[PDB]
Amino acid sequence: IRVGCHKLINHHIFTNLILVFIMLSSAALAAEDPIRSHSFRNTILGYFDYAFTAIFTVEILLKMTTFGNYFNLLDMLVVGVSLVSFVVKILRVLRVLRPLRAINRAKGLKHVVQCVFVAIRTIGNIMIVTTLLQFMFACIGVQLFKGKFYRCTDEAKSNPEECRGLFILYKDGDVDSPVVRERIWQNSDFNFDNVLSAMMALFTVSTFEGWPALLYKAIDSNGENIGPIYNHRVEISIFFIIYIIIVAFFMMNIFVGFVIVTFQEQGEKEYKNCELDKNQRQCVEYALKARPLRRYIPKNPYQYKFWYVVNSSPFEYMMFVLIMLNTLCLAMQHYEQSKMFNDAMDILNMVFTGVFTVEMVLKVIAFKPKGYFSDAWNTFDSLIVIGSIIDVALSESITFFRLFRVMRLVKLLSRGEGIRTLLWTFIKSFQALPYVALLIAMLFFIYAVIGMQMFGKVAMRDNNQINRNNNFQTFPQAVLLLFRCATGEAWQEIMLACLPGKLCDPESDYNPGEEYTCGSNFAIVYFISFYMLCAFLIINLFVAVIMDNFDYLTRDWSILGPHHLDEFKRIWSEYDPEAKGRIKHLDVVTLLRRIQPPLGFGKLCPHRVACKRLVAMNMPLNSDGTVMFNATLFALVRTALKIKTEGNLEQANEELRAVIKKIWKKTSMKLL
Amino acid sequence: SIVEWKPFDIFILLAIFANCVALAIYIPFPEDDSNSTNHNLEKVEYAFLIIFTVETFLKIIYVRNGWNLLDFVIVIVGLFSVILEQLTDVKALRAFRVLRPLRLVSGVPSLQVVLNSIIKAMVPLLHIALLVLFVIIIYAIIGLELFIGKMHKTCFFADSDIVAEEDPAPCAFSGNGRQCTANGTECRSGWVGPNGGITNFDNFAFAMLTVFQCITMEGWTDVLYWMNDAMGFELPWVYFVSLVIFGSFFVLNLVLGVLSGEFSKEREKAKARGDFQKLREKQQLEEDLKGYLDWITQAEDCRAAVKSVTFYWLVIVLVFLNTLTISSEHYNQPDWLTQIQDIANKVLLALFTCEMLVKMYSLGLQAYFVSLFNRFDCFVVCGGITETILVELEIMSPLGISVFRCVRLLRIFKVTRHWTSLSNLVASLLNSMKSIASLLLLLFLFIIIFSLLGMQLFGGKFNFDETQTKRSTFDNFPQALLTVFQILTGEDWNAVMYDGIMAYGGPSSSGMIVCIYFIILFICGNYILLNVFLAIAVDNLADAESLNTAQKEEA
Ligand SMILES: CCCCc1oc2ccccc2c1C(=O)c1cc(I)c(OCCN(CC)CC)c(I)c1
Ligand SMILES: [Ca+2]
Repeated sequence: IRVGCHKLINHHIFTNLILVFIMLSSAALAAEDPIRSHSFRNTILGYFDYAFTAIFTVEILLKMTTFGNYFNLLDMLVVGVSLVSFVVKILRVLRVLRPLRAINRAKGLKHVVQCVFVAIRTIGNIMIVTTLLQFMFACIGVQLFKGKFYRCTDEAKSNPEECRGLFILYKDGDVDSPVVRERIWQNSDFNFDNVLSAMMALFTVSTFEGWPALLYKAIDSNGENIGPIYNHRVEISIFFIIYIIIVAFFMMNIFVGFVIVTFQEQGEKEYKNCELDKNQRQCVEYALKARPLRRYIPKNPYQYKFWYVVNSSPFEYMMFVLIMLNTLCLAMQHYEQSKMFNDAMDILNMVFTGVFTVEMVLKVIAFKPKGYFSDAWNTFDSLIVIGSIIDVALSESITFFRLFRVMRLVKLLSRGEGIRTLLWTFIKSFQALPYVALLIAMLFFIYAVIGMQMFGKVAMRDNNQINRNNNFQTFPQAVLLLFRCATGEAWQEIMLACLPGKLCDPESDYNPGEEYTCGSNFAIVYFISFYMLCAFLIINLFVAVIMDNFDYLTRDWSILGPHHLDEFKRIWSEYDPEAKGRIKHLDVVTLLRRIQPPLGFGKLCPHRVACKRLVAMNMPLNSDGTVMFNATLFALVRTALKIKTEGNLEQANEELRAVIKKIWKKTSMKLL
Repeated sequence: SIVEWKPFDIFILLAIFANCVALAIYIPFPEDDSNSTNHNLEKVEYAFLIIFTVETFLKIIYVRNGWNLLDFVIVIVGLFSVILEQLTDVKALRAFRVLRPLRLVSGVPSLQVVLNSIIKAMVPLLHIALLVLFVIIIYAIIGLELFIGKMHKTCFFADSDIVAEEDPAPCAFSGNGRQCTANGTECRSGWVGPNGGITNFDNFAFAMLTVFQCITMEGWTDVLYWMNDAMGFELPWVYFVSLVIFGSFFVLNLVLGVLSGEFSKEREKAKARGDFQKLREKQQLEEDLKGYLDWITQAEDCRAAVKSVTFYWLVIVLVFLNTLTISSEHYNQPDWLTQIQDIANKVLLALFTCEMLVKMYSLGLQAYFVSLFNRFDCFVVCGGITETILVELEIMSPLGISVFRCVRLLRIFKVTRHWTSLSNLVASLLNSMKSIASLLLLLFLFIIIFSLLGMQLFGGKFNFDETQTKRSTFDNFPQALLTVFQILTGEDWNAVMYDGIMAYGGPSSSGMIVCIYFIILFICGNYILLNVFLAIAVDNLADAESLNTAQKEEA
């Protein structure tokens, strides 16, 4: 019946089961062998492919049965093409559409895909202008260097009429080592023979890859069908300089700038400023929703004095100096050092290891092991020293803790206030947007699978771009190659190496006689499209991360900042080993006195300003020693800014209930 | 001092420019060679130094201003160099005269203020610079611990000191990496290194330099592959891929995020004064003029057909035909294709001339030159008719044929002018031309200064290889300028750095201290490049959207 399988479909676990199945099927797709069609692994994965198709066909029928848009068409398209299986190369390439249907199964993935499409749509005015200008520059380059990039194999024949036969080549320029070679009237790989070639060459130039080679090839461009001349027309470099400045420096930075502007405008699509402004939406919220910090002042003065010795600025400075010396000694190791130098460095390593293993126990004794894990940075030193005391024994696997002991530098040197906060907020932004990274990973996966299917059979030669370290033979190697292209190292050289006329590795299955078949004309489209898509997605991720922290990037510390709130919390915890929620009022005088003038009171004596303002400003009518953490902060932030007269205090609470987020039944006391 | 107000500053500026051009026309020859032009330029420099010391002595009758301190320093340095040469390393101190173009900004408050703004913009980036330095130090230390003394085993020959590869790569340090495959080759220790010893992890300086190079995205895969040859495939990829992601991609986002925030922080500061209001006020009267000009004249002073949509589509098909005619040329094209190209050129020139003449007799001559579109079309058509008459006249014009095609290629503007949606950006960038010129001139001055410094340092010293000729050199001014531009683009800057290091003695000796020339030229060059081409794209582009929103309010 129609309503029978509806409950099964809408279950809280069926969707996750099908998502796990599609993810693991994609993983199975990413584990085949491009080289050998007949292999043990391929057959094993071949049996698996039958299982998912049976499951996915079952899913389609039941889903259709209860439902009897274009997302469902894609779901059937992926399963449909598989059933035709079981030219075949085109179908095998097309079966890469398996993880593309996971977009509909996740709300976040669908949302980020729609956001990417919307960003693409608004951009198109800039793309059209850039494409038109690049086409005009290609036409000018065609008019300039039409056929002038030809050259002979030996730099002695200047026309094809005499660039024929054999010639003697001198290896490495030595006259005593000659070798006979054939001379061929060759053409440049990136020329300006026609409009399309000019467009491709100018694209490779605009990617800032191999552009000096093209520049110095065009400088030597002499005539229509003659060889190059050394520094013939250096003045022709103006064409390349102007093209680069106009397109890559100017119209590609307008691209990113307009993306940033659009994201900023999208970030201002809501109007919650009924009376307040943005500056009040980042500090009043913190004051309303907060939590007291813990200091853990100990007892048992026999331990308290030891803790005070441990918890002091000179001790921290001494540890800083000791770690700086340790790293300075770590950096002095060089190649083929003297025996005395190595022995002295080893001895100093033992000395520093002993110092650190003493200091851990010294901190634990005065800090107790239970509270050791409370602080994030305290646990960092906890797990390093045992590694130090292990390698001192294994010295006379080994390099693990040898490498891991360097982390102390960043651990004890990130204790700043502008770099630590920057790193933390950017990591928080990265965690807040884990779906653009998923989009990038999906693009990398799809293109790596396509490259494995297409260029996987190209033989690896030590004198080419497709070598033992750069190839499409395995998925990790394909991903590494795509990462190399994304960084833009030699992607045009790889494209040239993936051209149709390439040798095939012996382990592949091909008919005897046709050794040079692997490689396709699809390489140009593959590499250009991958570069464009990867660049677009990378700048999309960058601008998303940037827009996620726009409040910090435009903090304007000259008026206010969360560091004031952090200092207030630290002062609150100074007399409070634990939160405890509420405190007395006798120490509130010192608490107010221990604030900076921008947040607390001016440098003048509190006998005039603070004393009068304490009674003048509205305070909860509690006992003489019962004041809570959620009231004094709001009172102080109201004193510093957003001051309202008595009687009309409920206006602020009405605005809070109308603008600020859910009160969670906590502002009842804050109203008074 | 009474008369020195207008002419003294102008004369000093002219003297600075003349000194700059005299430095530009100097040719550094290798191995103490020279010619007559250098001999004359020596006396020219003598006269310029005399003028400069006279001005320095006169200006006292001073030190508080930094620019005057710089002028005094360079003047006394020139005096020191001249005295040493006359009474005598000798020409090594000659590199301090490259600061003469630098003081030109003092005389140019515009350039100066721009320079002050750019310098003050660097304060928020110091924390990012410190983070980059710490990451570089940590990665260099890790490389010292891991990859120390491993790039020293290349495929050699049987009982000989000859490398068996034209492009050698390291062997396996402990039988895990790459092994010789040739029948009569074995590999042992004693090798120099991959890049002549420059790129390796067997010293703190070497490790720091190669880590910085890998962070700059240039040539990191070469180091990764050399590691893959030395050791296995599993350890090195973790070190370098993570370094690439954290070293630059994370840092590039952090650098852009701060500057984009800082630039947007200037937008909120400049909005209080009302700079955007002036642009809106100037723009809001432009549409009020077009509707009040045609109507105020057409009542008394035929034209319906020319403004019809049929005429628009006809001119569009004509420009499409012209574009197809231009973009159909290729190497070894058929002769009949050439014949069709000339026939189409003549026919379309005649048709466009007839269309222009028809428009001139039904729209008005005065209304044309008011708009920038009509005058450009007049220039294009005059250039085209001149091209045709010159081609078919008694003048061959061999080189001018290609130039004139680019003149007639610009007809696509006639159909891109009807956008009206992207024109906000065009108007804003055309109205900010003074600022655009100021930043472009500052960038050009930076490039010129560093080109002259590179000419002084590596001029003629790239003749050490003896087996090949190098194209990215500092031989003359155009070549040094091209090399500086290429380094600014960031492509193959490490190759130029390697050449400069090998020109001063290679990895051994104190010849590696010169590598800080390329580090400064890259870091301090990309920083300005990222402030000049991003300010235009953030200031005049944010205003365009604000202008669009304001225009939408009235629409
Ligand atoms: C989502 C698929 C479309 C992406 C895309 O289409 C374009 C059309 C015209 C011009 C640019 C693009 C474009 C880009 O996203 C793009 C292209 C390039 I090339 C590019 O520059 C890459 C290298 N860069 C520094 C080395 C040179 C400026 C950047 I950033 C973004
Ligand atoms: Ca590069």
